[PDB]
Amino acid sequence: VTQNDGTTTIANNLTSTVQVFTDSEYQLPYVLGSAHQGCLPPFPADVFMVPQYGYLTLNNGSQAVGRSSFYCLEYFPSQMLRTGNNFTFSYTFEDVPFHSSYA
Amino acid sequence: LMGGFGLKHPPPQILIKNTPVPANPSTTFSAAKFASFITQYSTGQVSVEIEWELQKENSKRWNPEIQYTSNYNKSVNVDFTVDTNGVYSEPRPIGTRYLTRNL
Repeated sequence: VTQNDGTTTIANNLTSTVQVFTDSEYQLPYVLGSAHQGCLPPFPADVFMVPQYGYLTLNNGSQAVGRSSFYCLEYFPSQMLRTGNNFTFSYTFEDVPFHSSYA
Repeated sequence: LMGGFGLKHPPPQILIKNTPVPANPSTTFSAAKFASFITQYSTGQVSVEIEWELQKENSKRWNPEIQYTSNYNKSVNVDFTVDTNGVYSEPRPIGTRYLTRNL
């Protein structure tokens, strides 16, 4: 997307990649399960915006602690995807009890 | 609650006792029990060999961690070391919680 002084122009960039990885070994802070906005929409025709990832760490007020961990996410192996490429993974849920859907 | 490993079957009690060696009995029979014994003690060596299972860390943490270290600042006595009288002392309690892990 190019802003040239009067009008936004949007063009394809065919040789540009997008980095995707999964944190399948649980060594990033887990921000899911905190009831945040930005999930998939309820209705299949809606287009959603991917939320920005962020984590909190230890604090002493607004300052930092020596045990505060910083996580670079380009220090993980990620799959780079141009147009034509795709991403896929599978996951098996552990043995969880049935949710009691009765009164 | 004092910390440690709760064991239904812990390492068993190892009980030790000098066998009573009597002094010279009277040359006539006495049905009373012996109150006179040869004064003696025992000594020896004792070995305990425990195998411990470890759990290695898999943190993707970028910044360095808090670790237990000795200080390089000079002193009259090195920590965890005998003094000039040969008396071993431990200067501080060392806990075991120095690495970090996310919730």
